[PDB]
Amino acid sequence: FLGLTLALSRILEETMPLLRAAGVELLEDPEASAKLIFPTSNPNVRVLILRASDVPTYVEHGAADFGVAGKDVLLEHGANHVYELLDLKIAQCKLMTAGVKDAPLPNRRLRIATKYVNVARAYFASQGQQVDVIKLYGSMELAPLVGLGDLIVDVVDTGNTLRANGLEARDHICDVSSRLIVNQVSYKRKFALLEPILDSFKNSIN
Amino acid sequence: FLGLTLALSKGRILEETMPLLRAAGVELLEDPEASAKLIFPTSNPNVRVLILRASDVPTYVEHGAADFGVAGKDVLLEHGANHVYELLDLKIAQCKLMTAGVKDAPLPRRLRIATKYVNVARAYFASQGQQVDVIKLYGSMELAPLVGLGDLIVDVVDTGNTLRANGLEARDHICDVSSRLIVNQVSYKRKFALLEPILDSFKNSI
Amino acid sequence: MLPDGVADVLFEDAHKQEVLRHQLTQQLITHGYQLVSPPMIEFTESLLSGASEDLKRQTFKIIDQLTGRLMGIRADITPQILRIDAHHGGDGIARYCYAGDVIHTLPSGLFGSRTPLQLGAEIFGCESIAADIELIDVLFSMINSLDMSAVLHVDLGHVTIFKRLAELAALSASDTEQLMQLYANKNLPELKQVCQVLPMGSDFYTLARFGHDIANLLGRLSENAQQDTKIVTAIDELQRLKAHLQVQWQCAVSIDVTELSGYHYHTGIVFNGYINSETQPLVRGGRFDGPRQATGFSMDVSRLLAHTQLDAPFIVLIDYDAFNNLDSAQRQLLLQQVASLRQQGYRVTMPLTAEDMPVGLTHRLSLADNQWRLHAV
Amino acid sequence: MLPDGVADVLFEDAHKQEVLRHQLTQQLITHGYQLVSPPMIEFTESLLSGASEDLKRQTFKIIDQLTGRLMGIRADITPQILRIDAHHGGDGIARYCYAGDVIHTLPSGLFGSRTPLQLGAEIFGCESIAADIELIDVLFSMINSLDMSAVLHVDLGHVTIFKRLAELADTEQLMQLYANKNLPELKQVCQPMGSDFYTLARFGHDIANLLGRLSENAQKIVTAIDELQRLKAHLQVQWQCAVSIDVTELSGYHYHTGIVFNGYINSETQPLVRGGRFDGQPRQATGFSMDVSRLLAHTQLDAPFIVLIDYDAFNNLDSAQRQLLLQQVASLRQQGYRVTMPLTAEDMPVGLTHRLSLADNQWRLHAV
Ligand SMILES: Nc1ncnc2c1ncn2[C@@H]1O[C@H](COP(=O)(O)OP(=O)(O)OP(=O)(O)O)[C@@H](O)[C@H]1O
Ligand SMILES: Nc1ncnc2c1ncn2[C@@H]1O[C@H](COP(=O)(O)OP(=O)(O)OP(=O)(O)O)[C@@H](O)[C@H]1O
Ligand SMILES: O=P(O)(O)OC[C@H]1O[C@H](OP(=O)(O)OP(=O)(O)O)[C@H](O)[C@@H]1O
Ligand SMILES: O=P(O)(O)OC[C@H]1O[C@H](OP(=O)(O)OP(=O)(O)O)[C@H](O)[C@@H]1O
Repeated sequence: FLGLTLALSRILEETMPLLRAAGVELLEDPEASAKLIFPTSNPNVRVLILRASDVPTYVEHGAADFGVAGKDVLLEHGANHVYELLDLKIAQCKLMTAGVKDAPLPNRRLRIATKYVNVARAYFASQGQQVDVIKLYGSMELAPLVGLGDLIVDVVDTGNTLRANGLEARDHICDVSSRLIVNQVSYKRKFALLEPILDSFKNSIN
Repeated sequence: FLGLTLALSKGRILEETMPLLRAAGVELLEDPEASAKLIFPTSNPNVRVLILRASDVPTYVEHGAADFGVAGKDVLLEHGANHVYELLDLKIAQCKLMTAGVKDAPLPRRLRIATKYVNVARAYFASQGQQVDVIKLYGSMELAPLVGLGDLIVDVVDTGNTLRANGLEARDHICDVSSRLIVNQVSYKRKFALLEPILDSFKNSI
Repeated sequence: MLPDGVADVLFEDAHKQEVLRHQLTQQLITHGYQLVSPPMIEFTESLLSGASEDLKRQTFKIIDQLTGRLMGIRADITPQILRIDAHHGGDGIARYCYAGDVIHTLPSGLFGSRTPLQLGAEIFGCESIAADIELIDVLFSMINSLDMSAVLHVDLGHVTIFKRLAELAALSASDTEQLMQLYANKNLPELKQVCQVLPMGSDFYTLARFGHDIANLLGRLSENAQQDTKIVTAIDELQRLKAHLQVQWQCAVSIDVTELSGYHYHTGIVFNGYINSETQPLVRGGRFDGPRQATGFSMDVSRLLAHTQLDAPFIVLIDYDAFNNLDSAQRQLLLQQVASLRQQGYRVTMPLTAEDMPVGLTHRLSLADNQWRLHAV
Repeated sequence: MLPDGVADVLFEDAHKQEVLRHQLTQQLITHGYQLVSPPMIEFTESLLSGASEDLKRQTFKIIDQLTGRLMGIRADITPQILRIDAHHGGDGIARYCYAGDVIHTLPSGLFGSRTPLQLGAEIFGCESIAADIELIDVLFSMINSLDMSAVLHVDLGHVTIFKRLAELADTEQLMQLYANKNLPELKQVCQPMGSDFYTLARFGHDIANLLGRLSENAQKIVTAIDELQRLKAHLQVQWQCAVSIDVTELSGYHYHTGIVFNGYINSETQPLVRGGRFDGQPRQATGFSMDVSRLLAHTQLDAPFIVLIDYDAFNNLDSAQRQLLLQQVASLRQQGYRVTMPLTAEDMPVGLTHRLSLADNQWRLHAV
């Protein structure tokens, strides 16, 4: 396969338009599909549907030439080995600390439970606070309720999920949006295929 | 809660432990698979159930946010299990950990392994005296070999259907896998009076 | 199992590395570079004098039990050459080469080595770009002598151009961090927007959008920029060096004036040498401070192993049973012959037993009718 | 400026080390030893597997940040050869050589180096003393090839003799006394088979009659005393080498499985060469190693030819004239002349011997 491989994961739903106006409308509708690799209107582009967590991995190793990854994922994973070409300004949420509603700070070293371990260590370091961090893979809202951690680091848009689970947003860590990332080799060797899709996206977000 | 907190995973484990729990005197009130609640009561008011992602059960137990859990040996081996007691083999969710590559494709150079099961991979290929580059994945791994992110994946297989359906074939057997009953080390010392009946009933049931 | 980024180099690979390390060393020496062999360990006071944060984090610390003082296992030989030049170099031109093991705490690139075999050359005490052209000449003699099918492409940059655009336009640390991140990520749109806000912003967007075309670049720059002689000379150096590489070595040269890595170490022209489509440069060179003018390059010799081939070895077994049937004088004669074959570089084994079998045997040395001769297996 | 036992090797010494390291490596390779280049660092699990207390204490520990596991900077390559042979060696005879930097926490002996350049050869899978005779022959061809004025004296020992006196009849006590040649203290401390233990110390040197001096009971020992005699004579007959014997040389008690060789240059305290039998199925093995840096003092190369192209003349050349002088200079470097294309009129190489000068359309070398 001599063309571009695109790594996508909400994001599929919000990139469809960007892709439509770039000339890359998917054949099938993944949400109801068993296929891993997906063709598209452009026969020089294929799409990999991954878990958001994995998109930066596939791109960075060149199993995908470019991907749409949340800045949450990039910050946690480390974007050292990919180019961040453009901020798509989609999936606009934020990374925040969250604890139990009205619950006070304990008289002991803070214990953070989260999938965003590196983000947690980094944030609380810049606040000059010493934290014990616990890695989680699944839903994190339970962790404070059973006292696995005092706080969680998660992505929050409105606040509904936190509140519905008895949790309240504490500290704002940073803003988050889907970013277009590119493999370093792919950018040099397949730029002729990339430039039109990049120029269309730059156009689309304006 | 002055009583026992039980950490289960939804789907297969929950489905295959229900009978063991019924005969132990712990039948769930609600039916989780269709529910939004994180913590679940039961026929015994001294037992509650946490529904977690399988990946996290050993974490919640080891830190004492759950007193005991049902975890796959796959998860225990990968996570470590240094800080919990493995009291009995429930002989449910019987699958195996295996290497898998593309069908009839041979091993190439230094292998690149893509998997969720990184520590298992490093450990296995070490005992084979084989030198490997390991790539962490979070989502389904069947795509990784097809786009050449890895030469092999390490995954759980029962029959083989999923691998074949994705153009992959099971290669090497790493070890047998089943749900194991794990206990928090403090909980076992402090709440044994509550545990003994449930343990004796399970030992009986299997 | 070995730690990530640590590998055995065994058998023919080891022989090949031995041959590379040695051929490249004598080449550098024949070009008038003085071989220096600094130690693997020093006190951190000397080893990390003027080090970056990247170099400090990359250097393993150990305690000197004799004195209680902190030492490091070098992650880079270049600073040791500085210490050596300061002591012995004098005020005039001085040339040094070196090849040595260095150790990194973390890998450079994905599954990259932590034990690179670092080979390099440096020229101290010459302002002229002539010294940069000399390093290019030595580097390319070395590379051509390896008879590789792999092609080296050279990226030229010049940190001076951007450092000057930053000074003349009085950029805040904040702003400079912004542009460098945007450059490093090829973010043209993000950069275009940000430049409409920044002073001389048009210049910063020009380096990104028109830097590749060096021959016209000065003409595209603002009156202010074109007035500054540091920028004029910098853009001149790139031209002189670019042409020399194409004309003299038939080298594909690209220009990237937004190549600002080693911002703190680099004081001017920077050359990066890429093998094929490999992400991490094989060769990292350019101008750096010592008021002692200095320029140099280094490569990980171990990264050449993949792109170099030696002729198959002749691996030879003396026939055990035949040799033992020989009288004393017959043995002296066969030993004189074996000595001759080793002179020629044949790998010959005097067998301890009838079963003693060398790895990858090619030939036995066998007796037939009063004559010892090589016979393929 | 540098820590004790840590030196630069600079300029002609560095070139000379480069030449030694290389000549000795290809010598070993031409005798059928396989070059292996193990790394400076390993996890301690592998690097110190079966290590002595001396080896552990001599090895710098460092932290792998990727895994949190302990690594070491090797103080000795020999154990890495074992690991390599175990993996690739098979069960037949196998030969390895190596050269590599090793690092010690503390100096070996008085004013010893902590950064020796370790060069060595090992033979695995042969019981016969024949393999020890092969190592001796290879070592002595290597040493003779250096055309040194310095003489190597070889001390032979055999740990088996004492290991047997120990079995057939404290150990740390005698070894301390032996290690210090403390005869009176040893004589007293002799009072099971005590007479034998004091005899090894007092009569070890005279190997030819030593068996006769040992207790009838004590008379492995027979063959051990034989090995020493075979090796001693071989070194005198074949290499005209002064050989002394010390059966109380138990330095490497933990590693050494039989015959041991130490090679001393002149009257220097620390051995230049440390060799003998060690274990590596019950896979037999023998080897030696030396610090290549310790040869630098006793080796001389031919003076280098260091050449300056005339700056003024070179600049006067048209393009085609420059192509031709470059072709000539390329030829001189092929021959090993060290030639400088000068950047300026003042550019002067260190230890200049010859200028390349233009006279009547011809470039020629002239001594300064
Ligand atoms: N509430 C939200 N509003 C906007 N963007 C969001 C929100 N939650 C997550 N995102 C963005 O989408 C990404 C995750 O996508 P999504 O939530 O659809 O899948 P996911 O929950 O990560 O699924 P999986 O369990 O397979 O990893 C995040 O990295 C973030 O950039
Ligand atoms: N095919 C199988 N047959 C039997 N047991 C299995 C099988 N696959 C996995 N298991 C076991 O059950 C666990 C998988 O739990 P589960 O099915 O919930 O998967 P998960 O990865 O946690 O998430 P998901 O709900 O997406 O499947 C593993 O830890 C393993 O021990
Ligand atoms: O309503 P808000 O508080 O603004 O945030 C909505 C939540 O949904 C997101 O996951 P997603 O929608 O993918 O849920 P899923 O992982 O269960 O699919 C994310 O985890 C947010 O926490
Ligand atoms: O032996 P096989 O029949 O090929 O099954 C093996 C599959 O079972 C597991 O999936 P699971 O059943 O948990 O489904 P899900 O992870 O897709 O929900 C696992 O992820 C394997 O892909």
